[PDB]
Amino acid sequence: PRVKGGTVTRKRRKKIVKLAKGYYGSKHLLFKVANQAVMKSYQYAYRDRRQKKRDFRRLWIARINAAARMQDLSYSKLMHGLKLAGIDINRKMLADLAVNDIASFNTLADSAKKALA
Amino acid sequence: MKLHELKPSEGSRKERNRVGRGTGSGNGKTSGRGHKGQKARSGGGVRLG
Amino acid sequence: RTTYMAKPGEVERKWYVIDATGVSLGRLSSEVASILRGKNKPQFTPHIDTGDFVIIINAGKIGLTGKKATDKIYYRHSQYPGGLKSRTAGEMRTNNPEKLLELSIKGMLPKNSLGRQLFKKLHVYGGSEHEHAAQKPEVYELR
Amino acid sequence: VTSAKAVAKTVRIAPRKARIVIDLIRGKQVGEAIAILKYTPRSASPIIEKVLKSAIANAEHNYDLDINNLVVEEAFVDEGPTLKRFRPRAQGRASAINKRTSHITVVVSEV
Amino acid sequence: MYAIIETGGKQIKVEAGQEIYVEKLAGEVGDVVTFDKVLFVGGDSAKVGVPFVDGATVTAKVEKQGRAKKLTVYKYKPKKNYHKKQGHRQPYTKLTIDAIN
RNA sequence: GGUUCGUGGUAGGAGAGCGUUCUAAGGGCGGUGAAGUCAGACCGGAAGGACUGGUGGAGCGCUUAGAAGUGAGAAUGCCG
RNA sequence: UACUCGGGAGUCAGACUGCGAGUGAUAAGAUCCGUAGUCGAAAGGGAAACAGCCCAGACCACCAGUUAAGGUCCCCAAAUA
RNA sequence: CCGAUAGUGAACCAGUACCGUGAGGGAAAGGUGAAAAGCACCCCGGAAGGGGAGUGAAACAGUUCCUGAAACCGUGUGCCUACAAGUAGUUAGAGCCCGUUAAUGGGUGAUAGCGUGCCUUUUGUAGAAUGAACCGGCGAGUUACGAUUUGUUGCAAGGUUAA
Ligand SMILES: [Mg+2]
Ligand SMILES: [Mg+2]
Ligand SMILES: [Mg+2]
Ligand SMILES: [Mg+2]
Ligand SMILES: [Mg+2]
Ligand SMILES: [Mg+2]
Ligand SMILES: [Mg+2]
Ligand SMILES: [Mg+2]
Ligand SMILES: [Mg+2]
Ligand SMILES: [Mg+2]
Ligand SMILES: [Mg+2]
Ligand SMILES: [Mg+2]
Ligand SMILES: [Mg+2]
Ligand SMILES: [Mg+2]
Ligand SMILES: [Mg+2]
Ligand SMILES: [Mg+2]
Ligand SMILES: [Mg+2]
Ligand SMILES: [Mg+2]
Ligand SMILES: [Mg+2]
Ligand SMILES: [Mg+2]
Ligand SMILES: [Mg+2]
Ligand SMILES: [Mg+2]
Ligand SMILES: [Mg+2]
Ligand SMILES: [Mg+2]
Ligand SMILES: [Mg+2]
Ligand SMILES: [Mg+2]
Ligand SMILES: [Mg+2]
Ligand SMILES: [Mg+2]
Ligand SMILES: [Mg+2]
Ligand SMILES: [Mg+2]
Ligand SMILES: [Mg+2]
Ligand SMILES: [Mg+2]
Ligand SMILES: [Mg+2]
Ligand SMILES: [Mg+2]
Ligand SMILES: [Mg+2]
Ligand SMILES: [Mg+2]
Ligand SMILES: [Mg+2]
Ligand SMILES: [Mg+2]
Ligand SMILES: [Mg+2]
Ligand SMILES: [Mg+2]
Ligand SMILES: [Mg+2]
Ligand SMILES: [Mg+2]
Ligand SMILES: [Mg+2]
Ligand SMILES: [Mg+2]
Ligand SMILES: [Mg+2]
Ligand SMILES: [Mg+2]
Ligand SMILES: [Mg+2]
Ligand SMILES: [Mg+2]
Ligand SMILES: [Mg+2]
Ligand SMILES: [Mg+2]
Ligand SMILES: [Mg+2]
Repeated sequence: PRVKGGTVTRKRRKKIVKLAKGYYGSKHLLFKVANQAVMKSYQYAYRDRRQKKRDFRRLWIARINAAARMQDLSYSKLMHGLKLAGIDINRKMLADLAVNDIASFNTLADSAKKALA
Repeated sequence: MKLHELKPSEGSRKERNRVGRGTGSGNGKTSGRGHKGQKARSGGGVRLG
Repeated sequence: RTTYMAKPGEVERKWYVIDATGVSLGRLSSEVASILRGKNKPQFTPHIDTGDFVIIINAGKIGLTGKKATDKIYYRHSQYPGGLKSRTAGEMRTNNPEKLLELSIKGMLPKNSLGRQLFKKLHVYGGSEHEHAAQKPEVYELR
Repeated sequence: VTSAKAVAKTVRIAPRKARIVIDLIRGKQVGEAIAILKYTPRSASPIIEKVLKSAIANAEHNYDLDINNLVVEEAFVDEGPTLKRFRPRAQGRASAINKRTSHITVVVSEV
Repeated sequence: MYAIIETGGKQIKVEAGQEIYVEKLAGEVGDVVTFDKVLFVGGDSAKVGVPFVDGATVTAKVEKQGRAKKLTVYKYKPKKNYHKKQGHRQPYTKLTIDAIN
């Protein structure tokens, strides 16, 4: 028997066109450029899902360095003292303390100073 | 056998392989033939000996 | 999740006046660029502005080690054929110290719209008199 | 009840040549819009004038509205069925010619 | 007061009455979960663990066991006829913080 | 059900599946609205599958097998 | 892991880098062999950008940690050690 | 076995229209509704075409008239946009506007980081090498008879029929 290709192609192409909503110009209207746009966006998402962790760690390091230079300490010396004192708090929590609990951050910095000497 | 529960003997029937239907099956573009020879052409090939 | 991101106007921006007598050009400019960027605060958010305003006085006495006062050249091109012009660093220090400091500092700021906004926060004077006494700036000491 | 409309379906003028005149009488009082169409020297003005006057008339008769308090609420031009012709060019080839039509709609409502 | 607990290979800051999402834990809705790894207790007094503050725990109650929104992981290589598609849905556990000790 | 070692990949080998039209049997829904079509923030590891609402105005799924005119983004591809 | 038997293939335009030779002028991103690596068929970090150089092999998710080559004045994370 | 690009070239005044001196080549084009009940009458207009009224279950079924997708052309509006160098996205993100198949929701996005389309052919292509204006339909490992090898079933020193 004959199998004419109805109802199956449009359903498959419309999903790809719908996935490209918000793209400039005809990238959200035409199947052929929408397909390439969707593929490229998936690849970009896959790569940036790795780059995001590095970006946030760099932000935390910069913030901790800024907060620790006010205690007459580098980021390098402070991290060495914290490792040498036995404290195991990651950069995320240290940046949080630096931003909105500066007294506790100063306490931790004092402990790190004690450990160094 | 009720004609609505026909289960043929297991392993006696397999599924035919269809070539040239997309790259997800591994038999897509060139259809198991390689690139640009005499053996990649329709009806192409040499004699038996 | 939970990481602090600053908002426009949420961080106080202060005013500083820096005396540039005897300091090396690049060694002053690095510190000033860090101050303008906002990297000396635990509120530093990369995508907005949290830095301070800077006033530089006595720019006419900025230092230039070696033979840089005569052997360092600043080039411009007008985009007309054969329209390249030169100028030595000692001549600019004698005549336009403000523009020397501005070029030096501007080369050290990010090259985008935010960097162009940060450049507008720098005021350079060749003498020891500034006109921003209404903002009540403080004295900043280097290092 | 509050708006009346009239359309002119498949008029021979091309849409791009009528939109340029429609863009002049939008959101204006009918007494002024009629004068706008009367003193502009284009070919589409009489057609739009007839459509606007038809809309005003069937606003006054069908729904019993006040003529002096009417404005051009909305006016637009739509594409119609085009006619395909040909033009004999040089060296034995012909070129396509589109004799396009349009639909003109105007709606008048009180303000 | 607040504490810095460690759970799921990463550290979280918790206050009393807070709602947090963590990695999947062995527990049923309505149960009681205790965290015995506390790194720092703050608020009006500070005690720092080396690496853990001994004798201090945080008690929490399980609210929901579920899975997050769906992702679609997609990879391709241009001109090499290689594509690969896969969907992901990460399971979590939602907790409410009861008390800090 | 467990322990250990693994899981980049073109030509290419092997395996398991989705979806389309038709046939057979069982069992169904549909003028209290079928197929089609339009819109959604739902579900599955993928191909894909439901649910709700509008338009439509008479046919269509489900389960187990069987048979193929069996899935298109490219051919200075053919027609509109 | 190796071997034997059987079903199915594709390949027979290679490239550069280190070392050992020929031809060339002890020229060539030249050409032709031996040997190892990488690309081909390999993303990620460093050489500004950079198939073939240095580090190192991507099953998926994480706003966690320690390191490799290379780096720590500003652009740009980290010593104005 | 096909179901109007299919099945005869031709489901309809088809070997017709059209092309060629001639032999000869050779199309496109189905569907209102159960029943014409195919819109009396009024209004704008020269007419076409409309707005009411009426028939009809339906007129958004009004003579390409069942359904009516996409390209393409417009009208209205919520968020952004005139100091900016942009394979047009992705990750971080304020502000403003909403309210769902109710769940660590939806729309738009100032600003910041990273980022040279798809295919083919190549040692090697973002490639200044090839193809594609866009959208839709159609379009490529099949069948018969033999050979060989694997899997399954029946019988087994036997197995099996062809016309
Ligand atoms: Mg059929
Ligand atoms: Mg098709
Ligand atoms: Mg957008
Ligand atoms: Mg890291
Ligand atoms: Mg198969
Ligand atoms: Mg393959
Ligand atoms: Mg292909
Ligand atoms: Mg080929
Ligand atoms: Mg070849
Ligand atoms: Mg071959
Ligand atoms: Mg042939
Ligand atoms: Mg490549
Ligand atoms: Mg693999
Ligand atoms: Mg195979
Ligand atoms: Mg059907
Ligand atoms: Mg429906
Ligand atoms: Mg086919
Ligand atoms: Mg096409
Ligand atoms: Mg065409
Ligand atoms: Mg073998
Ligand atoms: Mg040979
Ligand atoms: Mg050879
Ligand atoms: Mg060789
Ligand atoms: Mg030699
Ligand atoms: Mg050489
Ligand atoms: Mg060579
Ligand atoms: Mg290898
Ligand atoms: Mg690589
Ligand atoms: Mg790389
Ligand atoms: Mg280089
Ligand atoms: Mg790079
Ligand atoms: Mg691996
Ligand atoms: Mg380290
Ligand atoms: Mg049809
Ligand atoms: Mg036909
Ligand atoms: Mg004739
Ligand atoms: Mg009929
Ligand atoms: Mg009439
Ligand atoms: Mg309708
Ligand atoms: Mg009917
Ligand atoms: Mg449409
Ligand atoms: Mg400017
Ligand atoms: Mg502006
Ligand atoms: Mg949103
Ligand atoms: Mg090759
Ligand atoms: Mg070549
Ligand atoms: Mg170009
Ligand atoms: Mg060619
Ligand atoms: Mg072209
Ligand atoms: Mg064959
Ligand atoms: Mg047997």
